[PDB]
Parts: sequence; structure tokens; C-alpha cells
Amino acid sequence: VINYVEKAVNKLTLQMPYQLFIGGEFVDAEGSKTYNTINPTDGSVICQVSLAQVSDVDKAVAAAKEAFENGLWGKINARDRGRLLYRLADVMEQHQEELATIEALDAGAVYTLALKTHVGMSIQTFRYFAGWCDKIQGATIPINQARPNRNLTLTKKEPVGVCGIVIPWNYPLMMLSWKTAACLAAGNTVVIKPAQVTPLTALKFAELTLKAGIPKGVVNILPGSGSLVGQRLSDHPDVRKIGFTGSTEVGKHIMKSCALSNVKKVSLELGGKSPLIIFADCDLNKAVQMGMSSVFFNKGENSIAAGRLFVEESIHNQFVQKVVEEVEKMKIGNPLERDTNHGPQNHEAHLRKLVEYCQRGVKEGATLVCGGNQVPRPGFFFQPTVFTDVEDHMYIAKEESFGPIMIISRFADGDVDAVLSRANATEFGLASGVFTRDINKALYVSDKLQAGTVFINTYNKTDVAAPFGGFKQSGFGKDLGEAALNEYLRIKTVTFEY
Amino acid sequence: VINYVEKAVNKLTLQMPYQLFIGGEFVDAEGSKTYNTINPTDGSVICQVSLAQVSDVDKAVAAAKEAFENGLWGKINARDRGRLLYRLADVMEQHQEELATIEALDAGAVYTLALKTHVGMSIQTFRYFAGWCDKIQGATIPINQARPNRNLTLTKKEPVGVCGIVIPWNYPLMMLSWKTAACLAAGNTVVIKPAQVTPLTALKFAELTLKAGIPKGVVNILPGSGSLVGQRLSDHPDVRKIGFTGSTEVGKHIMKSCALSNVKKVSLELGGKSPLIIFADCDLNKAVQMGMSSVFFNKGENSIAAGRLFVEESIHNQFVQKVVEEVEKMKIGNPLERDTNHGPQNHEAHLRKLVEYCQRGVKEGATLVCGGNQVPRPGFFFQPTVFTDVEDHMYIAKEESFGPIMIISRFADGDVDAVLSRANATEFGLASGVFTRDINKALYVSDKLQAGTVFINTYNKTDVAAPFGGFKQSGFGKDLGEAALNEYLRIKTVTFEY
Amino acid sequence: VINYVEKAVNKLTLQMPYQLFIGGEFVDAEGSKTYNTINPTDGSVICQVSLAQVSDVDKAVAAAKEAFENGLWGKINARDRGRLLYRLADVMEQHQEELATIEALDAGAVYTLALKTHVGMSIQTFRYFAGWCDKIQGATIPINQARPNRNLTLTKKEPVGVCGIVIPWNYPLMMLSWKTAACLAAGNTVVIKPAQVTPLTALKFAELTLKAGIPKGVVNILPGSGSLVGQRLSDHPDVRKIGFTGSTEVGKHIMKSCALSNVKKVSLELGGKSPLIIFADCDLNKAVQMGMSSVFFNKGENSIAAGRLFVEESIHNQFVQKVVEEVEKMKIGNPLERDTNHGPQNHEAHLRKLVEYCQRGVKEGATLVCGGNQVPRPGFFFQPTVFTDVEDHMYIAKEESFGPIMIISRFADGDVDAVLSRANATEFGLASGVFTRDINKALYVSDKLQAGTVFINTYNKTDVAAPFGGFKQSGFGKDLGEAALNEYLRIKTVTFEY
Amino acid sequence: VINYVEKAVNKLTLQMPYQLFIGGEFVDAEGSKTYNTINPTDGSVICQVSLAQVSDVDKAVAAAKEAFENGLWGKINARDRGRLLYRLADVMEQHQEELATIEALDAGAVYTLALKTHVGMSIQTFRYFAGWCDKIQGATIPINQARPNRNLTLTKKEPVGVCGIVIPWNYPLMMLSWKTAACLAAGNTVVIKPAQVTPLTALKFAELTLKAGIPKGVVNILPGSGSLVGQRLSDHPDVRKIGFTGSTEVGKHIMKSCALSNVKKVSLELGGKSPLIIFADCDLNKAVQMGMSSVFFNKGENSIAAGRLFVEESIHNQFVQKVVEEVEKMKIGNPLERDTNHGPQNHEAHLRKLVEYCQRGVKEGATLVCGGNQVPRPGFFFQPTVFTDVEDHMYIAKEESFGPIMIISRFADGDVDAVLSRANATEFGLASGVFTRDINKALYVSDKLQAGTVFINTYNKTDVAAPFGGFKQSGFGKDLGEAALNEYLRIKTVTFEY
Ligand SMILES: NC(=O)c1ccc[n+]([C@@H]2O[C@H](COP(=O)([O-])OP(=O)(O)OC[C@H]3O[C@@H](n4cnc5c(N)ncnc54)[C@H](OP(=O)(O)O)[C@@H]3O)[C@@H](O)[C@H]2O)c1
Repeated sequence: VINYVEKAVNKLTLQMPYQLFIGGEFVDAEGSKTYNTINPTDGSVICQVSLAQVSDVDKAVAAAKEAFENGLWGKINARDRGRLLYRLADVMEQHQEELATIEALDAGAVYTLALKTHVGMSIQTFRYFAGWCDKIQGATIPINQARPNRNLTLTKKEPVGVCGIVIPWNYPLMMLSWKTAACLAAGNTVVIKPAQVTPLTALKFAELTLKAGIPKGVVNILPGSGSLVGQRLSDHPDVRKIGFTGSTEVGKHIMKSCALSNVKKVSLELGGKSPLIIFADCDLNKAVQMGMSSVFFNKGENSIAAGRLFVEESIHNQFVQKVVEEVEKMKIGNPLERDTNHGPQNHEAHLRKLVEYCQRGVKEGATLVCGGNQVPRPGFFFQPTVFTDVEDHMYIAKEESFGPIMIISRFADGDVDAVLSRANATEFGLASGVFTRDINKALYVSDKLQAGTVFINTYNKTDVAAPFGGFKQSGFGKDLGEAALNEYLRIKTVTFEY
Repeated sequence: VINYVEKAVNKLTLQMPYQLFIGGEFVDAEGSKTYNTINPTDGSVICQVSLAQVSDVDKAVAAAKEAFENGLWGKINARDRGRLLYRLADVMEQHQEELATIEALDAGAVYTLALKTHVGMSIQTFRYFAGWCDKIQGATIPINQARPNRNLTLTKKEPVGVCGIVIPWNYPLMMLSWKTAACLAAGNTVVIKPAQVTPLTALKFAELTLKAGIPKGVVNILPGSGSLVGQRLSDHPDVRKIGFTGSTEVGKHIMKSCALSNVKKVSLELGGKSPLIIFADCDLNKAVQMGMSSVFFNKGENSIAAGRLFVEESIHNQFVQKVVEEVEKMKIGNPLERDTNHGPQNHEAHLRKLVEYCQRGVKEGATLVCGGNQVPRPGFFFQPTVFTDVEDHMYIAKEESFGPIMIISRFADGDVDAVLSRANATEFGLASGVFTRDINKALYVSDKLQAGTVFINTYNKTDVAAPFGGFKQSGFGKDLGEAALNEYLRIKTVTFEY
Repeated sequence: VINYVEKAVNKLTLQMPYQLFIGGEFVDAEGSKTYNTINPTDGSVICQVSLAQVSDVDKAVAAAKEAFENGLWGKINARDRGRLLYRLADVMEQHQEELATIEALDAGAVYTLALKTHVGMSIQTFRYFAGWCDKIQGATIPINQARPNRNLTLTKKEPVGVCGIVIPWNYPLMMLSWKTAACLAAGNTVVIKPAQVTPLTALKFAELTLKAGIPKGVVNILPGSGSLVGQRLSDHPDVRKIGFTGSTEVGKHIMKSCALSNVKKVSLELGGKSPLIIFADCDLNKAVQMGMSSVFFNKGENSIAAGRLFVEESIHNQFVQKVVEEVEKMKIGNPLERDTNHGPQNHEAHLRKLVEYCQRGVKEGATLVCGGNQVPRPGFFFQPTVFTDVEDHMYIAKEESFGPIMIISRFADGDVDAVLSRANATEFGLASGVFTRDINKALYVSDKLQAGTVFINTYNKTDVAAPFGGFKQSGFGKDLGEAALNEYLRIKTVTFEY
Repeated sequence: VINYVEKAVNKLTLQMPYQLFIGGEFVDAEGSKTYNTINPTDGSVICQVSLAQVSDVDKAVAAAKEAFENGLWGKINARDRGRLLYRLADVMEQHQEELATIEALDAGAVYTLALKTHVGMSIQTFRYFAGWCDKIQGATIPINQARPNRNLTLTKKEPVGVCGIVIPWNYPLMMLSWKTAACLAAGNTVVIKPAQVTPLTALKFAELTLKAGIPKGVVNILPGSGSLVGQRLSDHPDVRKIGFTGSTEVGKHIMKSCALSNVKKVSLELGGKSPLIIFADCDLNKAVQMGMSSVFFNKGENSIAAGRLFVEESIHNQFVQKVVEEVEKMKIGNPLERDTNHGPQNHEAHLRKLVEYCQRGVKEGATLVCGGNQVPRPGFFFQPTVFTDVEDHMYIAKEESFGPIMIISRFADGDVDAVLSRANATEFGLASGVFTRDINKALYVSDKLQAGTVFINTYNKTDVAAPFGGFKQSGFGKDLGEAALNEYLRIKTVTFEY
């Protein structure tokens, strides 16, 4: 019998676990410590949640180790592991309205979007990776033969073993799912640390693993702080791999911690300052629509968001006029209301950071065309913002906002290489985009952009089958696609002589 | 016009460059600083070698950056990149005797072995990877369609950019070749730091890249210390990937340095304590030959060396008798002499370390059945060594000797899981082996061994097509095989809407 | 409303469609023609089934064409096609007892086996290939660049289009499923011709595609004769690919008909005379069990059945003795009786062939140890048969029986190459096996056997992920595995200059 | 010593073998039968060439079989097989001027073009496939486990064995090289039948295999007729695969012959009627240059030649004007003159077919804008020809000319599906192209074209790494690229229980 925080909202009765999930059971943290999770629509406390301690991490890791080494997960057919993950996906789909509602409460995710993305994509992620289980294959290799004898060389793909997954707050369930689906399809067991400010969909997901029949200890979830819980995961002698999504600065620290303990494997999905180049020969109205999506999607809490838009001189003013027209039509409001287009930012500290960000933008001399401020209403809403006359030396040209702030520079008519160079002049390299009807420009620009993803005449078009990851200080390794599997597998080479 | 140290030896004339190699030219280090490289056959000084300084590292990195960004290497077809690397392999082949002689002098490599392995496998490496250049391929992916529009998603495999390669001294030319061939085949440029005590074949190799037509700046070589030169490579903001082979402790430090600067990619080939399990049902005579080889190959200076032999009780004593019989037959002496089959250890410090290692084995109660001492002759020769009665708790059961020291334990007849468990009780996981005529035991044991390579009825059987790399604290990433390319490539996802 | 033949049997009420399945509905053939399907347990008529005519083939092909070119199947995401196929597997699972019972009635499949294999593997097949839909990927290739311009080359994996599948009667549903699953997963539409003698599970499967939501016209099923319906499929100008399983001589004719019409693609899964080589050093009791299975599985109605057993002289007589003891324990009976382990042969004409086969065996000088005859009881049962003293020149050493007939020869102790040569002296090359505890012998024999599948210390171990197909006159192309998809895809190369 | 036809021409003394090449020897045909090969520049007899008889085919096949089964080729490492093929490419490169001259004489290949394409791409093909030999890899597959036991399933990629290669006359050396390089790289041995009219580079190539150290019998070359020699190859019981390139009608007969004998594998590269669609928004002067190349390249003797050009209404007349202007500038003449743009047609009967083809185009109502007749001069020259007002029902709109004949239709501005439908209304499907600056048109058109290759803003851009093959009646299977290997390898599945 599981304890729940019951809540009647959105024409449903929510049943929300709030405890640590260790070894297949929900339990209090050491000393029954708890913390509050805050609803960004009104600032209220949703409920209290267990606050994991070092000793709780050790319990979770030991559970994950036991489940891997002796438990059923390490013994079943790859095909049957997939069946379990495809059942987990079905269970998530049967509970999708509920999960989207929890996500709306916990993270401020507009409910209609959370059904399609926060939850919908999480469901696709498990189904997609479930199909990979019995299709992960090694090789047989035509090695030189030790004549007069013979040789056979094969490789085996094996799990890495116990993994730690540490994620941010922008899409709590989806970031969990991206990494967990891959981790599990490869046959690993896991300890997951959601962002402290957003534990709820992770904990409801935990309960769903029980309904799906995922063996005890395969999935362990520890709400709590990075510096305590996350840190211990990265130092742990029995953890063999860390999957991390977050800031560059925490990413550096995680990699260092992987190094100093046991050279556990690490992959890093870090920040972005993604450029979007819009040429005069694009479809203008479409550029306005995708341009807006590139910045404002999920209230800008989107690591691949276009962090700079470069717009060709001859269409720049008209582009800005049209963006403003469209911005005025966005309906800011409660994420649970069906007419809402723009929900609140995820938490208070981040709202304050966006306010400071835009003050500094104005100070340094950029033109504030609209927004820039907290919306006058309860909770942590921020007004969709547009800046123009942004010059390359400005702080807002360099720094990741992670909010709904469109940052626009001009480039001269016909000036392709010059704008590319401005677009690449950053230590980030997560995403990028180009709008043009011209095939030669589109191909050339996409060769030249120094980013892990290039969108052409679209934006935010990720997919569970398309690998996603950065270059430079945006990190390394992929989430999604076949390529994601390689972060969660080891290759054993076996060489016979006969 | 290049400066050489010239030496008539082994029926040829060695012409050995001795300077740093930067931007296609041989140049003195900052301040014309130099150091001595020492011949382990007689302890003599071979010659003076330039000692790279921080500013030399910066020059080398800048030459590599320019070669990659604006030089010809970043412009030619992948096919033509292949041609250049196939030509470099040819040029190495034309100088095979000279290279192997330099290696005998510099590392004490027995000449006949250096020809086949140190040099022969290096030539194979470049030819293998040259063949990969126009066969490195991305994907097209059946992503969900934004109906009524269409989407196309492809990936492009691109180079990482400037890489640094840091390598040890046991196989100077071969370690360099393993990593450099994969690095260059993937379209990168590189700065290489040979182990300070073994710079000579790296510099000769550098000259050979000129003969081959490799554009200036693509290969740069900096003889110098790990703590100055290697450190700066791992710290440099323009270096994007480090390929490292060496000890676990230095590996941790390299990985930490990569994190703290610019989250440059890293791969790590670290130490081993590889177990070899010998069953009573094996071909015993052949087990003695392969068992001796698993320890003594290349005077034990070999990361995959069997650092522990577990011999089934009923054949143990007979196995020992025969090894002792064969050890007595080994000709220890000058690596250039054709009857030599055991050359000197690589350098004085390491010989000392081996004497100390064997003292500790004796002190702790292991039975020294032969060897254990420096051979009383000039240079740094150490006796082929056999320990028996080795207990799991003993130092020599756990620490990597990196020398010709056979370390033998018994296990009970019919035990399989118990010996596996003892063989797995290490934080190393580089290689391993099993001798048995029994198919079921062979397949089962290779499943259970926690190591990146498992040899069955052979040992030391690496191959340029077979991926090579560790689990646990032996590191991560592969050298050799298709898999090695992945350390040297980035994946860019390109998604169109149309 | 669908018309059914209703039947109360096996504690179920069977609802069996009996008409042509065309464009998503059950319809009568041209002129309402029908034929009888016969129950092999007692020779009775199960029911009347529509008898497809030429005009019915054309209607089916037209419905497949329309569903491919204009219907929903041609438009949905690969991922959603996957979902439809997974759902189809679920529906099959919900009907598994009914499908196994229908197969028991129609093909004489022993019910408990049909549940596990005939039906159970069919379900696995659809789930497996459902997983492939969104993981079928093309390439991007590093072609030479037309400088100063650039080139991009990619490949797209596309459906072949309208396919015909023609299958035999030994595993009616499973042979349908193997090929149909791969065909549909690749995005094609299909016209299926079951063996005329075994139409029933195919017709039920057709109804299940409706339950699962497969768009109309994607699956069309045509009970009828090979010489009429099969022939027209292979001749049809709008069919682009034939997938065929059956005899070598019909295979040859199908291939010829593909040629003479529109060079439609073809794959051919033909007969087998598969050798099983049993060495003295094998586990003898397991060799008996697996040897039993290799011949008698599914009443020998199994294309990969061992059609010759080669037993090493020193264990030959002992092996035969043990086999006879085991054969005597087999319960022959009605496939619905839970204690039955040997059911009747599929249909009468095949029983007749088996009788003639053994007459000729005895005529030519082989020693008939047991069986060889129809069991005296109603239906078409055949007594499990063992021949010894079989010589290489004998008809029964050459020709496929496709019935429960063990055909044993000796080979001299210590021989390997001689027995290999005898095992390879056949124009067949479908499967093969070796039992030995010796690793070197097992690897060597598996190299030298000229067969598409080699079993080692097991037999009949097929798997939906393991490719299955023949060499030489056993055909070409694979069913099962990733490799099966290649028969049902085309590759388009797209090369840009920009 | 080998007998040569000796000829002082093009600054060289050509030494041309003229006999059959069987088992590493140049030998006369049965009864010393010969025929004449004709120089198409002046109609003169170059020399007499042996005319292979059936018994000669049988000797070639026996030599290939023996080379495969017991000779060195079947025993050497894959890597060493690669070396021999690289060395063969080196030898071809050292004889490249000589080979190009021979091709100029035998096929009318313009010398400068022959250096770059006929010969140059042949050299690239051998180098490319040489790199594949040690990178052909099988798989290890995570099959369901027969609990309590374990299973290992692996695949081995194996050669098919003795192959027959039958080719046409348009690029005699290159067609040979495309197929043979892939054939040999996969480890097979081969009998090659060159087009009767063009034996000479094939025979010179044979001698080059000797110089390169390709083991006797691996390559056998039999000049002679398709209906005698080609027939017997396709009928032969020891040939296991035919690789065919030629007409659709012969392809059908070849496929039939493979069926009727021993179901040998077959791949088919058949004809083309390839559409090129040129939109008004293309770069027009470039479209004229590439449009001309698309038809006139290699005097139109090019399977992928654009057999119809669809030109958008608003640019049609200007396009035709420019074409005519550029056509008038083409230098027609002796393929040895360095300024020749247009050589003679390959042989007399083909010239006559081209004269008839143009008669018929005028007769049925097409507008002859220029050319259409034999150039009056010695040899077999045909005028570069342009037709306009071509309509979809016309003979010249459906039939492959295989000559320098531009066949132009208009299509209405702003229709796309309508032009596609016209471009797809053929049973051919070898190649196609689209010229447009619009990315959306380019991508959509490339999806919709029913052709194995789509060129975008280029034409004739084949590459040794890019797979090349038809859909529909243009055949199946690929030459070039990784995908070519699959026609020449078999897959053996090996499954263990342990
Ligand atoms: N897995 C494999 O493929 C493999 C192969 C060969 C060897 N090994 C391992 O190598 C070890 C023995 O070699 P070793 O004792 O020379 O190893 P090491 O001390 O770790 O040195 C390896 C290389 O790293 C350099 N280095 C030292 N400090 C550095 C720093 N702070 N930053 C960057 N580079 C630095 C060294 O420079 P210096 O020359 O100045 O010392 C040397 O070039 C054994 O454990 C052996 O198993 C592993």
C-alpha cells in the first residue's frame, strides 16, 4: 500500500507518491527529512517530498547493484526486457492525462502541450527503445589468422551495469524518459535524481514501473539536491556510468567527479546558445511562426531554443513587425486552461534570473521591443520578450537565457560566411537552424554550423529516433536514436584460436 | 634540410631527427632545452632530444588548428585522405628496418619482434584505417512527419577537430600508430606527446609524414614531460579531444583536466591485472607456450599481459615444472642479436620498480620459483620470473607489475564459478583468457569474465580490425576496429521540413 | 458481418472465416467456386473454402496497389506502422488458443506445440518486426567532391511496393507470419497465397488484421492452387516482388516466371537435406534427445530437419539403441489430446509420398530398424522411422523426405574432413548441425559446413532475430532477422551538388 | 611469354593480348576459332581475337572452382586479399595511358575522358573495394535463451563461390571493374564475358592481374558471344552467381537461365529511360551545361543518360536556344585528338539503330531541332541530336536510344505532381534528375521519382562509394558502395547451446 497526496484537479483525482523509491518500495528518507515542491502558477506548496540523504543513495545503489547482478533483470531474454519496457510505455499511456496534470502542477507545463510532448514523447521514447532490446548486435570480424591455426573474433554488446541519471527541471518526465529508456533497453539498472524543484512525475513514473512489472531495484528515484545526492552518485564506487543533462558548470564538476572516483563513463548534455539564421528568400510568415516556436516553446525552458536570431537586413524590420503582431496574440495563463498558450516559468529563482537577464540587456544598449518583465499576476509568469539591435559583444548575445527571450541581430544582404562566423563564435554547439528556400544555401549553411543539430525550415523538430547532443562545451554523447545505446553499452571482444 | 643524429648499426645507417615537429618542420624547443634518451641495452646516452615547453605546445596546437580549419587536410576528399594514409603506410614499410632498429635502441624492443609487431602492426594500422576514410557513413532516419508537411532527417559524421594524443613507452611507435591512424582517418589533426623516455620512433615517424605528403600542421610531435606538455594539451581551449593510454592514476588526472577546461572528449586506455584461467582439460604443452607468452611477451611491457594465472589443481605442479623448463631456454641479451628472445626492460626506473615488486612478493610469502633479480650484465635486464602459492589478498595478486613476472594461483578441480569470481575481483578489466578444450566451459567463462578482451586458447592476439579497450578502471573507448573511429568523430543531426 | 464456419472443439467455439479476403472484406471467389479442406486426424472435410480464380488475383493485386499508392498505409509514419503491427501481434495473442486449435485441425499440428511454435513464434515475429519499422535507416556517404562545388549523397530505404507471398503447408500460420511481418514492416502491401491444403489460419489471421486496424487492401489472402493463383501472382505486371517458400522445383519455376514478366524481385526458401554430425566426444544422452528432435519435430514436416545423421563409429550402435528406446516412448494420437507428441502427417498425398519413400529405402538396401508405414488408424498418421546402414549413393541419402524418418550413416573414428565432405555432397544447403564437446572441432566443422544455418550442440533453435535461408539449391534471401528486411526494401541513392 | 598484338599509337607501343584467359594462361579457343574486333573511328579491323566455345567456358569455370576451393585465394587473410586488390589497382594505374588508348581504339572512348572515367574510375573501384575486405563483418545476435541453458548466435559473412560476370560494350573496362572488384573483394573467383564487340581492355586487364600476383584461376576472361558463352555461364552447374549488366530482354533471359539450372543468384543492371526535370527557377546556364552532359556524355552510350528532359514552359524555348548554341560548339572527331568532345559510336550496328531511331522520331511527329544522322566521315559517328515537341505516347518518349539524343518535353508552370507522374510512367527506373534552386521542390521530387538514383542539380555523378542500381524493369541489386558486396556474399547463421 502506497501513501499518496490526493488532489482533485483538471476533472481527475491525482494520486501522487511523494517518498523516495528504493528497491521497489516507496520509503521515507533518512530521519524522515522532507522539502516542499512549489506550484509555479500560484506559488503554493503542492506537498512535502522526501529529501534523500547520502545513506539513501547508498541504499538505492545497493538495490540497483543487486537487481543487476542477481535479480531477474539480468537473467531475462533481451526480447523479454523489451516486452517489459513496451508494457511500461502502455502503462504510461493509460495514465497520460494524470501525468500531464502532475507535470502542469509541478513544472508549469501547459497541459495540452504536456500531453503531446512532456508525456507523449516520453511514451514514444520507451516504445522506441523497447524495440531496440533484441536488435542490439555485436560483430564477427575477419582478423588475420595465426596460420596453420584459425581464429574467430566476435564482439558482444553488454550492459555497463549500475547507472546514475541526473536531470534538470525543464521537462521533468521527458528528460527522465529519454535517458532511462535507453539505459534500461541496454540492460542496465539505474538510480535517478530528478531536479529537486520537480520530483513529482518522476515519482509517479516510479509507481508505474511497479504496475508494468519492472523487477524491484531496476529503477530507483531519489528527490534531493545535486550537491548531496547527485554528488554521491558520481563518487559512488559501484556506479559505472553517469548520464547527465544540465548546465556546463555542473557538467564539468560531474566529469571531474567521475574521474576522481573510478573513471566511470559519463555523457553530458549541457547548455546552448543556438543560432537561427533567417534569409530574405525564406517563407516569411512561416519564418515568423517557426521563429517564435524556436524561442517561446515551453516558455523558453528548452535547451535547444534559438538563443540568437540573425535576420537578413532587407526583411529584418518586417520580420520584427510580424513577430510583435503574433506575440500580442499569445494567451498567458494557467497551464490547465485549454486556451493557454504561454504558461508560468518553472520556479521563482529562474523567474528572477530572467528579470535580471533582461535588465542587463537594456543596460548594455539593446532595444527592448516588448516584454522583459514578470507578468502582473500570482505565480512566476514572464512576458514573452523581443530584443533588437543586439551586437555580438553583448552579454545577451553570449549567455543562455533559458526563457522566452527572442534576441535578434541583423546581417547584411548576401553576407553568408560573415553571419556563419558570428553564429559559430560561441563555446556552445547544441543546436542551430536556418530558414531559406534556396537549396544551396541550406546545404552549405548546415555543413558550416558548429552544432549537434541543424534545423532546416523548421525548429524544435526532435524525434525519438534522431540522435540529440552537443559539440564543444555543450557536451558529448547522444540521447535518442540508436546512438544513445552506445553510452549504456560496453563492447567485449572475444578471440578464439582453433 | 633536416638535422639528424646519424648512427651505423644493424647493417644500416640510422638517420634520426631529434627536434620537436611543428607545422611541418623540425625545430628546437623554447630556449633550446634538451634532454637525454637512454639505451636500455648498455645504459648509454643515444642522443640529445628537444624538450618541449608550454609555448611549444601552443605553437603545435595552433599549427594543428590552422591545418584543420584552413589547410588542405580539411578540404580534400575522404578518398584522397585515404590515399595519403595508405602512402604513409607504404613509406613506413620502406623504412621498416630502420624504424625497428630505432625501436630496439630506444625501447629495448627485440628487433625481430619489433619488425613484426612494433613496426609491422603500425603499418597494418595505417592501411586498415586508410581504408575506412571513404566508408565512414552517417544515416537517414524515418522520423515522424509534421503532416501535412514532410521531414527528412540525416546525420553527418564529422571530425572532432584538433586532438591531442598522449601515450606510454612500452610500444612507442605502435601506441602512436593505433591512435594516430584512427584520429587522422576521421579527418582530424593532432599533437602527439610520446613518453618522454621513448621519443625516437615518434620523431622518425614525423619525418615520414613529410615523405608521404601529409600537409604541414596535420601531425605535430612534442617530446617532453607529461606534467608539462601533456598537462597543457589536456588544458588547451583549442584542443577538443584527448586520446590517452597510460596508468589509471594519470588517466583520472587527464579526465579531470579535460572536464575543468572545456569538456573536451576523452578516451582512456589504462592498466590491467588480466586473469588467465587454465583448465585441466586444455592442451597442456600449448598452454605452457601460450601462458609464457601471455606474461613474457615484449619483456612483460604489455598492458594486456596476464597478471594472474589460475591453474587447475590437478595440472598445476606439472604446469609449473614445464614453465621452469622453458624459462631456462630463454636467451636474454642484446635486442639486435637474432638469437635474443628476451630484451632489456625499457628504462632504469622501471627495472628498479620490478626488483622492488618481486621483493614484496617474497616478503609477503609468495614462492619465488625462478627469477626475481636484475640480470648481471650491462643495461637494464630483468630475469623472467615465476611466483607460485599466490593468495588473493597478496599485493602481487592485485598490482600490475608490467614486467616478465608470472603470478600463479591454484583453483580446485571442477570449480568454475569460484575461480571466475577470484579472477573478477579487481577494479581492472582490460583483458583475460581461458584455455580449455571444452566448448561449454569456454563460452561460459568468456561470458562471465569482466574484461574488454577475452582470449580463448590463445593470448596476445590483437588485430587492427578488433576493437581494444577496458572496462571498470581500465578505462573506456576503443583503439583498433571500426569502433575506434567513434572516439574521433562527431555526429551532426540535420532535420529538414519541406 | 462475416460468415463463419462454427465449430465446438477443444473447449472453445471456433469462428473460422472460409472466403477470399480482398480489400478488407471476405468475399466469394468468381462463380462461387469452393473446395474442401481435410482434417488429417480422420480424413473428414472440415469445411468448404472459396477457390480463388484469376480474376480474384487481379482484384487482390488491385486492392494492394491502391492501398500502397493512395491508402493510409502509404502515408502514416514508420513509427505508427510499427504500432499497427505490434497491435496485430496483441490481437493474435488474444486469439492464440483459437489459432492453435485451427492449426491442429487444418495441419495436424499437435496443439501444445502449435501454441508454443506455430502460433507463439508467429506472435514473436510480428512484435520483432514491428520494432524495426522506425529503425530502418539509409546512409550518408562521403563521395568525391566536384570542386569548387560540393556534393551530398544519401540513400533512402523505400518499400518495394506490391508483394506476393506464396507458402507451403507445414507451418501454415508461421510461414505466413515470418514473411508477412517483414514485408509489412518494410511498408509494403501484400497478396498472400496459402498452400491450398491449409487455408484456415491464414483466413483467421485475415480477420485479425481487421480487429487490429490494418487499413483495407494492405493484406489480401487467396486460398487456391499454385498453378493458377500462385502463377498469376508471379506473372502479374503490378506485383514487384515474390517471397517464396516451398520446393526446389517450384522455386525454379517461380523464379523463371518472375524473369519472363517484369523482372520482379524474388527470394527463395527451398528444400533441405541437412546433415547432423555427431561425434563420439559429445554428450550422448543430449545427442539422443536433440537427434530425436532434429528429425521428429512437427512430424518431420520441417524444412531444416536433419535429413542425414552421421554418427562416429565408436558410439554408433549405442546411439541407435538409445534412439529406438526413445522412439518407442512416443505417443501417437489426435493433436488435441494433451498426451500426444506425434500427430498425423499434414495431408494424404504427403502420407503417400512417405510410404513410397520408405519402400524405396528398403528396396535400395538400407536397414529399416522401425516404422516406415502408415499407422493403422483413421487419418494420415505415419510411424516414426529409423534407417541405418545408409550409403552415400542411396536415394534416401540424397532426397528430402520431409517426414519423420531418421536416416543414419557411420563415419570412422578420428575422421573429420571425410565426414564433412560426405555431409557437403548435396545440392541442398539449408541447415546442418554438429554435436561435440570439443571447441576446435565445433568451430572447424561450422566453418566447413556448406549450409545457411549450423546448429552446435542443439537443433531446431530458430529465432525471429536470427536470419534463416539457404545456399546452393536451397535458395537465397533470408527470413527472420534484420537481413529479412532487405528483400522487402529498395535503396534510392540521392546525390546533390551545391 | 604472352603473344601480343603490337601497335604504335598515341606515343605508345600497345601490347594487346588477344587470346582467352584461363587458369592464368592466355590460350587459343577450341579449334583456334577467332573473330575481328573493329575500330569505330575508321571501321578498320584492329586485330583477331579468340572466340570462346562451350568447352572453353567449362575450362574457365573448372579453373575458377579449383582456385576457389583449393587455391591460395581461398586461404589468405581477408586483409591480404585486400593488399592484392590494392596492388592490382596500382598496376592498372601504372598502365593507365595504355588502357585508355586501348579503350579509345576498341570502344571509341575519347582519350581524355577515358583517362578520367573508363580507366580512372576503374582504378578507384579496385582501391575502394580493396579497403572493404577486412571490414566485411557478421553479427552476434541476442536470441532467446533455452533456459536453464544458454545460447550464442553469430553470423559469418562468406563468399558465394564461382561467379559469372556478363557485361556490355559502352564502358568495357569500367563495367568489368565495377562488378569484378566487388566480386573479388568478397573472396569469390570469377569468369568474365566481355561484350563480344569490345574484348581488348578486358584481356589487357587479365594480363595486369598476372603482374599484380592474383593467383591463377581467380580471374578468367572469355571473349565470345552472349548466346554461346554467356548462356553456358548462366547454365553452368558449378557457377553460383551471375552478375549481369545489359538490356532488359537479355536480363530476363539470364534470370530465367539461372532459375532453370541451379537457382544461382543473379543481379541485374538493365536499361534506363531516365527523366530529367528542369524547373524555371534553376540556374539556367548551368542547366544547359548539365542537361547536355546528361545526354551526350560518352556519346550517349550511358545507361543512366537522361532519356527525356521535361523543361518548364516559361524557360523551354530559351533552354533549347542555348542548347543548340552549345551543341554547335562540340568538336566531333577521332577520340585521340585532345580537343575532341564527341567520339564515334561504339560499333556499326549501333549507329544504324540510332539512324532508325531518329527516322522514327520525325515520322511520329517530334520536331528534329538538330542532328539525327550519321556524320559524313569515315567510321561510325552520329550527330548530337535534339528533339522537341515530344509527347508522352511517342516511341522516342518510351524507348531507350543509348545514343546522343536529347528528347525534350514541356511541362506547365506550377504543376509538380503532374510532371512527376509523366516522368514515372515507364517500366524503367534506373536514374533521374531534377534541376531547381528551390529546396522544397528538390526534396519532394526526389522522394517521388521512381528511380534508383536521383541527381539534384547535377547529372552523371556516380561514385564508387554510392550504390548504383535500378527499380522495376531496370533490374535489382547494386553495383558500387557497401551494398554491392551483398550480391557477392552469403550469410551463415551459427547457433550454439551451452
Ligand atoms: N590499455 C592500454 O592500451 C595500455 C597500453 C600501454 C600501456 N598501458 C598502461 O600504461 C602504464 C605504464 O605506462 P606509464 O607508467 O608510462 O604510464 P603513465 O605514467 O600514466 O604515462 C603515460 C603518458 O602520460 C603522460 N603524463 C603523465 N602525467 C601527465 C599529465 N599530468 N597530463 C598529461 N599527460 C601526462 C606521461 O608522460 P611522461 O613520459 O613524462 O611520463 C606519458 O606520456 C601501465 O599501467 C600500462 O598498463 C595501457
